[PDB]
Amino acid sequence: FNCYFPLQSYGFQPTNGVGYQPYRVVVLSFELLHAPATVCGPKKSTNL
Amino acid sequence: KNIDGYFKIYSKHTPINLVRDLPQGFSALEPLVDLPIGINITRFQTLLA
Amino acid sequence: QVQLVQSGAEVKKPGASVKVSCKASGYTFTGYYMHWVRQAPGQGLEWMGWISPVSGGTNYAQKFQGRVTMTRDTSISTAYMELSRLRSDDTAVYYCARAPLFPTGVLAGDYYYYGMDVWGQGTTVTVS
Amino acid sequence: DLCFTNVYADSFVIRGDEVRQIAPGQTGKIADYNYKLPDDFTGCVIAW
Amino acid sequence: ALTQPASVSGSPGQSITISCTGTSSDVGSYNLVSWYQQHPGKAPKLMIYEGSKRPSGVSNRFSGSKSGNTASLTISGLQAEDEADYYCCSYAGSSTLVFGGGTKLTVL
Repeated sequence: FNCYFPLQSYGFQPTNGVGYQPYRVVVLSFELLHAPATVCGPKKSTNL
Repeated sequence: KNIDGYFKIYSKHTPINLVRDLPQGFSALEPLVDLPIGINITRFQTLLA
Repeated sequence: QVQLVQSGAEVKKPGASVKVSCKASGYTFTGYYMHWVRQAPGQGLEWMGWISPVSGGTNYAQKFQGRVTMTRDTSISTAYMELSRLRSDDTAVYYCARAPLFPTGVLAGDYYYYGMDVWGQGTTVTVS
Repeated sequence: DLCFTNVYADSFVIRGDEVRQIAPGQTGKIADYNYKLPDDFTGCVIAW
Repeated sequence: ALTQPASVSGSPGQSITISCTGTSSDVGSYNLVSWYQQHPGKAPKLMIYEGSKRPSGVSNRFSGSKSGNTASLTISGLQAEDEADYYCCSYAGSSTLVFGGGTKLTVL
C-alpha cells in the first residue's frame, strides 16, 4: 500500500488507436557561445 | 599556440644524424591542425613511452 | 473588467427580419473581430459570421450567405447583426463573442483563433 | 547557411496522448515528469 | 463537422480521455484544435486552446493531445465539478470553428 511503481509500461500494439501508438521524437537543440561554431551549412556552389 | 581560442599545431619531420645536441640548420614548419577548442590553456606536459 | 451587454428577447413572424445589438466596454473595441454563434434550444452551437469593427470587414458562413447582414458603430462601440427571411428553425439563442488576442500577432492567427469572452443572451423566437 | 557551435539530438519515444507536449510551455505527465523544455529553447522538434 | 463520443463516464481520481476525429485537411494539416467546457444552462468556457495552451486561470488537470487526424482531451484527477459538456473545435476551411455533439462527462 501507498507504494506504486514510478514508471508505467505502454500497451503498445499495432491494433491500438493512433493516439495510443508509439511516436519517435527527436529534439535538435542549438547552442552558440563565444567559442567558434563548428556545425555549419557548408555552401551552395555554382559552376566556375 | 592559441589564437582567439583556436589551437594551432605546426609540425615538421626531418631525418638527422646527431645524438649530442640539436643539428644546426633551417627548416620550415607547415600548418597541419587548427582545432577550435576555445579553452584557456596555461600549462602542458609531455608523454613518453 | 470586460463588460458585454446585448438586447432583449425578441419574437418574429416567419419571413420577417430580426435586428440584435451587441454593446461592449472595457477594452479596445476595434482591436477585436466580433464573432457570432447561435444555438437551438437543446441543441449544439452554430457559428454564423464575424465582423471587423475596423474598416468594416465582414465575412459570413456559407450556410448563411445572403440572409444575414452585419454593421457596426465604433462611436458607441456596438455591433449589430440582422437576420432576414426568417423561418421556423431560426428560433434560437444568439451570442456575439470577443476573440482572444490583439491583431498584432505577426504569425499568431487572428482573428481566427477563438473566443474568451462570451455574451449574456439574445433569444429570437419565430412562430406563426 | 547558418552555423551554430553545437547541436544536441534528444531522442526518445512517447505516447500519442502526449505528443503535443513536445514544445515550450507544456504540462502533463510527460511534459512535467519526463521531458521538460527550456523557455528560451532554440531548435526544432521532429516526430513520426 | 467533427465526430466525438456523445457521453463517456469516469471515476474520481481517474485520468479520462475524450476523442475527436477530423480529416487531413482540417485537423491533420493544422495544429489548431481546442476544447470548450459548458455546464447546463451556463455560458461555455474555453479550457484548451491552440492544441494544448491554456488561458490564465484554467486548472492544469486539463491537457490536450493530437495524433494524425485525432484530437484528445485529457483530465487528470476527475472531480465532481467536472460534470459538463465538452466540445472539440478545429478550423475546417471556412467560417469556421464550430463544436461537436457535446461529450457529456459524468462521474460515478
